Amino acid sequence: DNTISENIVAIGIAAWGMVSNRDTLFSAQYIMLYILDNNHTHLLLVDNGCHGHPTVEAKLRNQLEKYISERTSQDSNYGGKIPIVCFAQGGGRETLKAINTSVKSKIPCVVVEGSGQIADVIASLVTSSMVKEKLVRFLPRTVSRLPEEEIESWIKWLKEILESSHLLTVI
Amino acid sequence: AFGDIQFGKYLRLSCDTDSETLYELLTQHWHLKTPNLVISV
Amino acid sequence: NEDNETLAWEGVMKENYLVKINTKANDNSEEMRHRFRQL
Amino acid sequence: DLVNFIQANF
Repeated sequence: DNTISENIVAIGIAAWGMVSNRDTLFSAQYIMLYILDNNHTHLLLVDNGCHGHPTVEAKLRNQLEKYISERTSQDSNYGGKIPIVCFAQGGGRETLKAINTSVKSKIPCVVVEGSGQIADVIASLVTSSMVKEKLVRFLPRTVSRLPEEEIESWIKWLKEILESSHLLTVI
Repeated sequence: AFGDIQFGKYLRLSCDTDSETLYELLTQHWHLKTPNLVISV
Repeated sequence: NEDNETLAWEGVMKENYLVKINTKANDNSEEMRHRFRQL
Repeated sequence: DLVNFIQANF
């Protein structure tokens, strides 16, 4: 919609295995085990695993973001570095892993919204028993499905994220 | 093998590929640098 | 093609107008009863 | 060219 109305730059990073259809190629064009958007200008595919449900592109994404943090920008109004912002409106294992990886670095000051998800629980939180109780009230199906060890790991991740409130902001 | 699917261009990136090299190639070949960026999860 | 592009642009303007009219009603009220209820 | 750069990246 915006481009129909300087061009916007969108990069979508995913895993090759997750792609349902594989095309090999001069230029090759196709018309539309996970579907992929055809609207983003740029797309990247990882080469870690084939036909694997788990996604390994998160590590490459985090490495790219960290490198972007350590960059020079003189014409910009910043102090040489390029500002970075992370959005985590959704909730889940992948979202929390990305949050932890980003917050491990200082630059990725995370900003989150109020939509119903684990991010909402994180916003509400900003000890262990209270966090666990809040997580239980967040999603009954998600907490029930998660094993006890998985729930403990989730609570540990939430505590780690809350351990650094300086870099976290919530609308 | 990379391909310019039309229905933009997409190129597969190896997990072991260096971030610096791919970023430099992308900036030099495709478009200008970004004064700001946001990553959404 | 071109006609479809013009229609898509018109739909974008329609979405903008719908957003504007929707926010007009919300902004009309000068009292923030939500804040009072939260308090 | 672009093709050579893509091949090198691969």
